[PDB]
Amino acid sequence: GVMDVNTALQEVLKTALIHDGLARGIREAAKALDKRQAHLCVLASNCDEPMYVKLVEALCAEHQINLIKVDDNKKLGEWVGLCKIDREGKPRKVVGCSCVVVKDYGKESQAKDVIEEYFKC
Amino acid sequence: IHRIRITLTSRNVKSLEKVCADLIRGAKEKNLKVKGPVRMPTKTLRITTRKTPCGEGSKTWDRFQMRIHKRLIDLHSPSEIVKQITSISIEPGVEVEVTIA
Amino acid sequence: MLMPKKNRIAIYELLFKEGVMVAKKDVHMPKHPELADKNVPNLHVMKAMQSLKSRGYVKEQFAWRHFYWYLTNEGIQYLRDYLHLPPEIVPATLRRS
Amino acid sequence: KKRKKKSYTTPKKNKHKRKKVKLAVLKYYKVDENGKISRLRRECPSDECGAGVFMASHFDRHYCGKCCLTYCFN
Amino acid sequence: GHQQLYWSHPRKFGQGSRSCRVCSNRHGLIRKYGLNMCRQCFRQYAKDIGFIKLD
Repeated sequence: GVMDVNTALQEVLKTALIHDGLARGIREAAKALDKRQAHLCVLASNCDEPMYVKLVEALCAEHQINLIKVDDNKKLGEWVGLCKIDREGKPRKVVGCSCVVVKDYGKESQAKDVIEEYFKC
Repeated sequence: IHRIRITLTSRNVKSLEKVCADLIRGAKEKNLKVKGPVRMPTKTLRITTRKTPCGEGSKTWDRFQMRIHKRLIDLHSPSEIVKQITSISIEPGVEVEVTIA
Repeated sequence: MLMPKKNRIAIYELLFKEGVMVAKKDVHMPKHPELADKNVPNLHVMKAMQSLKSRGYVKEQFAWRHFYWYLTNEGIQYLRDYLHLPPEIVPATLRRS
Repeated sequence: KKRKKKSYTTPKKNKHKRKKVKLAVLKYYKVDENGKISRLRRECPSDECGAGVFMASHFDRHYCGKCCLTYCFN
Repeated sequence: GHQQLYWSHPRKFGQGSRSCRVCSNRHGLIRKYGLNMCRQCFRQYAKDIGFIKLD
């Protein structure tokens, strides 16, 4: 149990998955950024297309909100546990947004504190 | 105030008779200006039911009776005595209501 | 099954906070009897009920225009997993044995 | 009754078909001589809708659902 | 608008929806006394309440 943002981003994305979120692509992403709902975001890196990343950055700079950058972002979406539909299919999640406050209103977790530390410094 | 009424109602005769026995026993315990039971008329309702859903056979209207029987007692008595007399784990099946008008 | 999921999670949360729940089946109602002053479409919740009873997690029962749930250890455990409820909640129906 | 042979008129309808780009280009508009995104569309004071709803300029009629003001270009 | 798209039609004389509740049918309902039970179950639970026949 290493207390760092890199390992707890799996839990933060599990929360963004189960508790609303699912702001894949452009859809469902502007709600958190134009309303200042998300004061800490996670952005896909190593992208061949500057279009989506630059539009996300423009939306963030509309209020100048910082973002979390990690590598191997597809393994995160593999580990979120997105099987669902009882046990039908094995889909994957491309991106998600952490909405309303740094962490949701559900279970209090260590991930909220580690991402507070990451946003602070 | 000395205006308290009790209404008991049931479809059985012997139940009302044992309730009146309870009341006369209470009156035997102490003599009070409690009037006699008021025997309401045996109030009958008729219900009539056809049985053959589709018309096939006789018009045998099941004739059922609902005959409710009512007894009243108006009492001018201390509350404790009649409360002890009445609240004695009354018989099931007879419905008693206390009214203050 | 076409009810927006917020009502689904709300119904599941109130279900586990209360235990079992009742169901009246009719399309002509304007607003739910117990869930009044909310304007919830009944057809969607009915489809959700028949789906969860067809999915094989609460014993399906058709009882004469008025439906109830069938709570068991497996059903409670599955509801806990499906709603991701915290590992501290116990239903109020089992109070004081 | 017998089966109507429901192929002479409307055998069955299919789901709505639309052409959409994987990353939206029509909802956001560029070209306003700014290094960042510029919102040329005037914001509506009605906040009862969603945050992701983009206000559009239509030539005829209104499709909002709750307020539907009246205006034109002239 | 929305009032014609869906639910533009009430029924204020509804007996089918407000039928005998305890079983799943509309017929066999009389609105006195709050019966909400068919005649077959009316008889099946008659003597239980206290019903007797003398006519």
